[PDB]
Amino acid sequence: FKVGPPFELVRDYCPVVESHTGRTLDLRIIPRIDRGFDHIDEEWVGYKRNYFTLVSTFETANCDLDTFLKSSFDLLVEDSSVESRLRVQYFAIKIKAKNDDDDTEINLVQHTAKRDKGPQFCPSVCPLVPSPLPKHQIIREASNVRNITKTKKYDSTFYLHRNHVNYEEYGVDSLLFSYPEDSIQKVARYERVQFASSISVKKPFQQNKHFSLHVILGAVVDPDTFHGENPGIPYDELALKNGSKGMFVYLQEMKTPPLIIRGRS
Repeated sequence: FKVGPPFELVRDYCPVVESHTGRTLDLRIIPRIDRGFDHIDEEWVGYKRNYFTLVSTFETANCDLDTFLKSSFDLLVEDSSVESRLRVQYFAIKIKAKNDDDDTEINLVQHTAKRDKGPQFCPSVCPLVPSPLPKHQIIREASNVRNITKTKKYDSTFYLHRNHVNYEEYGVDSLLFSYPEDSIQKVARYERVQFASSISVKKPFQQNKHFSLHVILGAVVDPDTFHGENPGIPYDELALKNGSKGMFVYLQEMKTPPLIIRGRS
């Protein structure tokens, strides 16, 4: 959006249809970097100690939340005129940073709030239900105030409480039940993020290199629900609720233009 670098589609990995009907579910990642990068002299510039904020949601233009939660979805995988269907357990977002020049990925590390004691931690894959991306100033409020997204005014904006949904209207095969927890986020929020240079390399490292932030929308599928372990599509491992090996299969991916980290040495 106006704020932060723009995002472009990298690739759509595979269709996702509603199970009962076979109809295509429209998917669109809605990302925005609300702090950390701005343009100066034709360049998107960030700085070492100015940790950035990246947020994202995803939307289903052709399906409301209610319906979305009551339906079932499969990934359409095709290999040699042979189409298979993998059942979706839930949807989630993952972020990654890359060396825009040589595909090599660079680590992303988050820092806990200033007043909040706590060591740095790795960004998480975030289970999400369809939602519009709140505007910059709302995201800002969230980032600067503890538990504000949990107040009555913002709760419905940032969460879907499964334990508050009227079950009886849902089928036993509804997507809502296959999600990891009752508290499901509507917005994937990664605040106070920094690019972490490899510990194998010395300083400086980020200087003069172009980086790119990637936002990945995926569907976690259970290898036990199909024959074999190969979905036939790019994916990352992700333990399921019962610690069973699950599979974050890629659906859509987006990235920012080249990003530069500036400072002094």
